[PDB]
Amino acid sequence: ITGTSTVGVGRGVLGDQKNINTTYSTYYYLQDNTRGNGIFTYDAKYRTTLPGSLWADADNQFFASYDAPAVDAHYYAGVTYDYYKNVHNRLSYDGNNAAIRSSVHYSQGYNNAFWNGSQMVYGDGDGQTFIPLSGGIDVVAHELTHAVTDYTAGLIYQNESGAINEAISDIFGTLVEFYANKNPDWEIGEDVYTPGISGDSLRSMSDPAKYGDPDHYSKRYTGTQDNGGVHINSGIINKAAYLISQGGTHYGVSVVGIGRDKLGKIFYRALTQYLTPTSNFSQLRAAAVQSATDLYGSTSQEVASVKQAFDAVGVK
Ligand SMILES: CC(C)[C@H](Cc1cn(Cc2ccc(C(=O)O)cc2)nn1)C(=O)N[C@@H](CCCCN)C(=O)O
Ligand SMILES: [Ca+2]
Ligand SMILES: [Ca+2]
Ligand SMILES: [Ca+2]
Ligand SMILES: [Ca+2]
Ligand SMILES: [Zn+2]
Repeated sequence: ITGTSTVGVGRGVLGDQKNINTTYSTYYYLQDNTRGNGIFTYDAKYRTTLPGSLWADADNQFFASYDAPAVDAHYYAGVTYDYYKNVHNRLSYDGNNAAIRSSVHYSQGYNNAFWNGSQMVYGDGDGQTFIPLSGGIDVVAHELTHAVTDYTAGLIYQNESGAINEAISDIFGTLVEFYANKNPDWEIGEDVYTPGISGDSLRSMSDPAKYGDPDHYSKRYTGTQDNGGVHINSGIINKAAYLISQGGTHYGVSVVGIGRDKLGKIFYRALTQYLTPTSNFSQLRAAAVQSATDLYGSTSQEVASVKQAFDAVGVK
């Protein structure tokens, strides 16, 4: 909508207060004009038609409980925008400042979130399994990273390329969480999963096995569920990425960690310059090696740590 840029205030899902960029034109809309061609958050109103109505509020204060998922969806899209711009020099998900749109209050008691090819969608959770999923910055960045991948490598959402697609989203979801630096970890979705159970999550990058995900190529799922297990076999890549950053010994294979930022530079480059829609695991290894090479030199620790990590998860 056409109107004047302003700043609203409200509370997110976890009860935290934050300012949000809005647009005024009779009502205050969740439209952020300070980032690229804009960040727009919508109300799906418990239904599934998308995107719904551009979020509208009479007084620019968003402290209702109904407001919280939109507050966080909107704010964390902005944070994720900032990560990609400041850290990888990338403008929005298409690299050309595409408008970022999100809808919240999708369906009823919907325990999930997703990128539908054109926008982010967030359920409110059933309240026991999940709380509104936009309360999770790793979730928000996971979903926007799916748009990044779709505009770059275009990894097909099936089998090994689909597992890579997933890992990429968990990896930058996590790097963005660290970036915001609020209770960061290598777990996914912990902030909005099972409010009544502390310490769990949907997936663990540091120890995928925690939730039954493989942490080695010899443990890969080869059935047809989950698109050929894209959320399952992603643990093999998540584990490699964790090792590259943090280091460790895994099934007897030692990795020297090079830290999060270099992990991020290497995988961003692999994603945007080498990976293709049908890249498999072994191809990912060669892309990451070439990326590390480009960035740090063939003889680097960096290159050597990337090899160690993939050796440790059995990917040659
Ligand atoms: C953290 C978050 C990003 C997420 C987690 C997620 C949510 N669900 C549903 C779900 C529902 C109930 C339980 C339970 O323990 O009772 C667990 C999981 N399964 N996985 C997830 O990974 N969602 C998918 C959804 C889009 C997938 C496209 N097919 C994705 O973004 O890849
Ligand atoms: Ca209000
Ligand atoms: Ca966290
Ligand atoms: Ca996390
Ligand atoms: Ca929990
Ligand atoms: Zn995903």
